[PDB]
Amino acid sequence: MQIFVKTLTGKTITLEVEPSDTIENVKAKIQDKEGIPPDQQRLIFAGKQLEDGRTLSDYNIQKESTLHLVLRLRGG
Amino acid sequence: KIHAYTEGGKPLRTIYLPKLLKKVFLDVVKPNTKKNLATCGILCGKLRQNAFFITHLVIPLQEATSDTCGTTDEASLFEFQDKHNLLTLGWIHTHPTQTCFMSSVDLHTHCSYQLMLPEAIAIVMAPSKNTSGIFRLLDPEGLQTIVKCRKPGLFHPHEGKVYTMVAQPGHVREINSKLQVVDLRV
Ligand SMILES: [Zn+2]
Ligand SMILES: [Zn+2]
Repeated sequence: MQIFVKTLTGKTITLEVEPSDTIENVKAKIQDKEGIPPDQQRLIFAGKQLEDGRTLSDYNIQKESTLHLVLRLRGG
Repeated sequence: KIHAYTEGGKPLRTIYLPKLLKKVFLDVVKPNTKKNLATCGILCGKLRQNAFFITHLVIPLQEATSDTCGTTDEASLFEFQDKHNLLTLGWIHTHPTQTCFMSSVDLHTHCSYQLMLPEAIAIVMAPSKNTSGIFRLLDPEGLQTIVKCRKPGLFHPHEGKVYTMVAQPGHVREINSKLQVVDLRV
C-alpha cells in the first residue's frame, strides 16, 4: 500500500509499504529512495513520534496515511 | 535581475536572509559561546512568489560540547513549525574557537536538508575569528559523495570537492527584513 511522508520543506515522499513493516524498515526505505540515513530521521504520525521496533499497523497507519518527517540537527 | 544555478544546471530560488540574523543568533547563544559550548538553530520561513523568506530563527532543545551540538527533541520543533506553517530553509551553528568551514559531521547533516530543499543553506559562525560563511553542498556531485558515504569516524575526509560558499549576489540575498527569534529551550 502507498503512504506519504510530508517534510517541513514542501516535499511529499511516496513509499510502498506493508502494514507489517517496522518503523526502522520505513526509515531504510526513505534512505534508499531519498538518501537520508535512518539515524537522522524522526517520523511523526497523529501527533506522536514513531518508535523503531513497532509496526505501521501498531499505529493504525493505513492506505494513504501521511506521516511527517523532521530531521535531527548535528553540528560537529 | 539575478538568477543562480547549481553545478548540474538546476535553478535555485532566492532566499532572503535578514541582515540581523547572524548577529542576533550570536547574541542569543552568547552564554554558551562564553562557556566554550557550540549552539545550533533552524532558519524557518515562507515561500512567496518563487522566493523564500527567512522569518524565524528557531533555537531547538539541544545538547552541546565545545565542538558539537545536536537536537534532543525534534517533536517539539516539528509542532512549532507545523502550527506556524514554517518551512525549514537551513540551519546555523557556532564554532566557538575554530575556523569557519564545514566539518565532516556538518556535511552529513546538511546533505539531508539540501536533499529535501535544493536551496538549503548552512550558516557557520566563527566568533573567535570574527568570520562567518554561508555554505551548501555541490549539487549533484557533493550530494552524491555524501549520500554514498559509509565511512565511520566523526572526522573522516571525503574524496573530491564536496561543498562551496554561496556566491555574491547569489541565491542568498541579505535584506533589511524583520526577524522573530523563537527559543524552544528551558
Ligand atoms: Zn560545524
Ligand atoms: Zn562521510
